[PDB]
Amino acid sequence: RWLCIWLSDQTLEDLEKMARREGLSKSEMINVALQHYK
Amino acid sequence: RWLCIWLSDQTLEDLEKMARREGLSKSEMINVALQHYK
Repeated sequence: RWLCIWLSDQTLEDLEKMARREGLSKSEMINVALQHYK
Repeated sequence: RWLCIWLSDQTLEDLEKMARREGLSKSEMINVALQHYK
């Protein structure tokens, strides 16, 4: 699904170091975040 | 910021018990996910 929400710089940037190092993409970064949150 | 990406089920939906139940919102759910993603 296509999701649009409020994630600022500190978090978009977040999805740069994580996704990269993780081999993930902006979405596969964010999907993952939800599967390992908490 | 406004960001649109590809998140399928069991995560895009997962943001219900992690957001509502947690008092969070679609964004504060997803932002948060990034802040505690492992």
